[PDB]
Amino acid sequence: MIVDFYFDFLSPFSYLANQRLSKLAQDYGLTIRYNAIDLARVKIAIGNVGPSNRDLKVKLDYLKVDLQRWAQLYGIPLVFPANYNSRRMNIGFYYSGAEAQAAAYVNVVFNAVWGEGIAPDLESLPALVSEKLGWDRSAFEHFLSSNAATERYDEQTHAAIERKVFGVPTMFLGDEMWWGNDRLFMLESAMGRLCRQNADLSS
Amino acid sequence: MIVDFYFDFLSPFSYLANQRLSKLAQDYGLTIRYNAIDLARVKIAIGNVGPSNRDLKVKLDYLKVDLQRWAQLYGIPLVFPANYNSRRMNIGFYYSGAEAQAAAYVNVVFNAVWGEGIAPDLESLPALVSEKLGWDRSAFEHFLSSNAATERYDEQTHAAIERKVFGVPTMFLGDEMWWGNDRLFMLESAMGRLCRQNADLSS
Ligand SMILES: N[C@@H](CCC(=O)N[C@@H](CS)C(=O)NCC(=O)O)C(=O)O
Ligand SMILES: N[C@@H](CCC(=O)N[C@@H](CS)C(=O)NCC(=O)O)C(=O)O
Ligand SMILES: O=C(O)C(=O)/C=C\c1ccccc1O
Ligand SMILES: O=C(O)C(=O)/C=C\c1ccccc1O
Repeated sequence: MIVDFYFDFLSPFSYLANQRLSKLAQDYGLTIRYNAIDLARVKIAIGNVGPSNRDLKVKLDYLKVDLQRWAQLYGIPLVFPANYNSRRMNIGFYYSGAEAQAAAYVNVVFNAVWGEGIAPDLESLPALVSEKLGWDRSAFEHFLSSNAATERYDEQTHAAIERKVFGVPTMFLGDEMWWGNDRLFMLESAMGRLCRQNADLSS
Repeated sequence: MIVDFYFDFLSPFSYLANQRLSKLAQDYGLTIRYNAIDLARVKIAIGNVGPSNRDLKVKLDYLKVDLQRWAQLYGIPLVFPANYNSRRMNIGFYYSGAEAQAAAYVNVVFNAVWGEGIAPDLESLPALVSEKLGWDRSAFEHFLSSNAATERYDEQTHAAIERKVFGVPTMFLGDEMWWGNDRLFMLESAMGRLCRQNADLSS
């Protein structure tokens, strides 16, 4: 069974969605196709150009409580990094090869940025992540600055916009799209239905 | 047990939150304090001045699916009215006296506007609602245009802004605030905890 998952490492809701999806992948063997995209570009594309939630103090005060609530529900830490400069790490996703390595990348970077609150533009973060994944630090850093890497990122963000993605985390299963970690229960129900039909418990 | 509920009849998420809260009120006798407020004013107050979700076609296309999903979950119709001009009906809430009459007003107006898709500024809607509630149509319509009615509305919206309400539906229980029909599960859990402690099942 395949879910397409769209995220931007600047998003704490994406951090939560990624933890929950990864546990479905590990516990139930669900297949996730990962897509790192530019939330900024996708917003601009649909004309969503007002102030961001991050720039609206009263709303941000609440969302920080909401985020701690879900973190507690999921039994994980959630710590705000010093900035939302996620471009380099988003691009770095496209170095990953196989499913297992793409998932490991996404989990290591999310845990570093939103689990530990490490700035996503920290200059040593590519090396720290390379060590964890057993990658060649220098090859990885060279990839991060390559024209091809930015092209791959641009391509995927474009494909997301074509698919009517307007925010993150967004998940597709078949023709159904859900936006939000708080919609994963709907994805989980859709998944159960498809499991039952494929088991002939349901027509 | 008392929940403060903040809503604007223009909000379909508020329509959903109201259906779920009303069923808690009827099934479990939870006490709801209702507050009709001006979502527009509360947004402006916190600097949330970009385009609204209603003006962003790609996002609105998705939210209409989200809204049908929840409507199906709750076993209720949800039909978009022709406009979001909720001021008159919001003001009309402050005609209501007791809890039972305030709840009946809110349920009748929500069901008319978002259950049936009746324009909230329809000129005959005050009379239709008056008939349903056994009110004096003319007294009700006179109240709707009164300076006092607008003052009461302005007062409550102000009190909401002071309480750091930035959107609707918003629910408070004690010092905890949740925004969204999709957060009522958290309110329900908080409510269960308080029931258990008061039953001495939990410290
Ligand atoms: N209710 C959410 C909201 C997710 C959300 O606010 N995502 C942000 C990025 S973290 C977003 O896509 N903003 C774009 C928008 O609001 O249209 C959930 O619980 O995940
Ligand atoms: N995730 C929500 C969202 C509720 C929502 O989008 N509310 C609108 C009015 S219907 C709002 O308060 N907008 C203000 C904002 O986004 O800050 C829920 O499921 O109820
Ligand atoms: O770029 C954005 O639009 C944005 O607000 C992302 C950051 C965010 C969203 C929601 C809650 C907290 C937070 O930092
Ligand atoms: O006034 C607003 O800000 C607004 O978008 C309210 C309307 C709304 C919100 C979310 C989904 C559909 C919808 O009509």
